Amino acid sequence: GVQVETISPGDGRTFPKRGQTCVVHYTGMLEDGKKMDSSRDRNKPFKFMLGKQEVIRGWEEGVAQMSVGQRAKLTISPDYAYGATGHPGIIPPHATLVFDVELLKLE
Amino acid sequence: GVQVETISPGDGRTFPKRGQTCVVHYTGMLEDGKKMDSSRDRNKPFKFMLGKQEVIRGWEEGVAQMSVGQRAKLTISPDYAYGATGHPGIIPPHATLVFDVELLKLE
Repeated sequence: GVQVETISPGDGRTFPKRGQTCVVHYTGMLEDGKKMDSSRDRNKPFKFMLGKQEVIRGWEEGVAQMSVGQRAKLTISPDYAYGATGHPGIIPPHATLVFDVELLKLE
Repeated sequence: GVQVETISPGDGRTFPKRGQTCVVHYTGMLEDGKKMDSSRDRNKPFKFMLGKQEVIRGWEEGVAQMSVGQRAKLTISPDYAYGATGHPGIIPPHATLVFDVELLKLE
């Protein structure tokens, strides 16, 4: 699963519903906090629609639990990330990921 | 595309053919040499079917020019990897990758 740990509160009432487009600022890391990719380095918010499996399960499900303006740390288990085979070349097998995500807005 | 630079020679005759299974030991890293994943960390060779697009275009197209027993440094441009979009959370946009690949055998 995905363990969500709030860093900054959102509005607590505007949560992502299926079909909407999530505008976020993320930072994907390895279990120990090793930075891999951050949309903050490009100053461009990343968009993804709920129900389209555009991102990994824990990435999306962790966000569905957040309200607009919130920023939290999402600890994703391998089964919710890239599983037992991982993504050969970039992601090793059985990898737990830690994302720092901020739900900028919905659309 | 991909640039093949031989670190160690192969037999120079046994080249991969569509359908065969390529057995390799790799180490994928970014353009500056930062390591991401290595099958050697698990002492388990990696396998992929030639022509089945089971890996990024540069990964596969480099091994197709390698003979059994050869170990080479493959410099893969962004277009032959994850492109302008990359792979959000793992690899950033316009990323040149560098793989150290060893063609252990064909099967």
